[PDB]
Amino acid sequence: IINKKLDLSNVQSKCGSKDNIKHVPGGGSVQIVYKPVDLSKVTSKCGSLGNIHHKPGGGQVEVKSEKLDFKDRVQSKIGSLDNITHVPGGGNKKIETHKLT
Amino acid sequence: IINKKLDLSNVQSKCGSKDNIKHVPGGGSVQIVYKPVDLSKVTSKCGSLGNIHHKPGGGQVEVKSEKLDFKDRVQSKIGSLDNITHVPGGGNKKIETHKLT
Amino acid sequence: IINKKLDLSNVQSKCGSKDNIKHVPGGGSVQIVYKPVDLSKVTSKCGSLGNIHHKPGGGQVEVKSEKLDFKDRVQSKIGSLDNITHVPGGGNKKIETHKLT
Repeated sequence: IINKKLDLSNVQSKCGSKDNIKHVPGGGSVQIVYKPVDLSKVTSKCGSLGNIHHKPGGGQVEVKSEKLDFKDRVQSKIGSLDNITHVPGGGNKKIETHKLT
Repeated sequence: IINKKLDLSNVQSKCGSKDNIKHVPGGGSVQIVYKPVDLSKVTSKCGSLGNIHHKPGGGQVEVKSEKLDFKDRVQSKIGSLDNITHVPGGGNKKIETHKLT
Repeated sequence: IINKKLDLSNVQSKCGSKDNIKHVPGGGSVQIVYKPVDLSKVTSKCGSLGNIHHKPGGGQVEVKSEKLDFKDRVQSKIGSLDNITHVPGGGNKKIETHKLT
């Protein structure tokens, strides 16, 4: 057996994944999650009197509120968010999340 | 056996995936999730008196509210969001999420 | 057995993942999570009288509130957020999260 490799690679694996994003306002509220997953390989070669301009755009997020009025009560009442029971275990009994009786 | 490789590759795998995104406002609210998955390979070669301009556009997100009025109560009442029971386990018994009795 | 490699690679693995992001305001509130996952390989070669400009854009997040008024009570009442029971264990009994009786 002869095993030979040149690994000159670029890898992103399982990146930026399985995020759980919740925004639950009463009112007048902004949530921004800015999560690009970017893999860039750039090999600019410039001889003689050439020019290379490499200026790809980035992400822009703009939120503008010019006027916002709430003239009466802003109220949130949350008993729960996001109840989860995972239980990959073998032989478990009476496993409970958010039990009301 | 002879195994020979040149791995000069670019890979994104399982990136930016399985996000759980919830926006549950009473009112007057913005959620922005900016999540592009971008793989770019660029090999600009510029000889003599050439010019290369490489300026691909980025993402733009703009939200503008010029006027917004709520003249009476803004109210949210949430008993739950997003109840999940996964249970990949073997022989489990009486497994409960969000049980009301 | 002969095993030979050149590992000249760039790797991001499981980066920026499984974040649990919650914004639960009464009102008038901003949450920004800025989490790009970026892998950049750049090999600019510039001979003679060439120019290389390498200026790819970054992320911009702007939130502007010009006027915002709440003229009455802003109230949040939270019994819970995000109850979770994991229990990958063997043979556990009477395992409870957020139990009300």
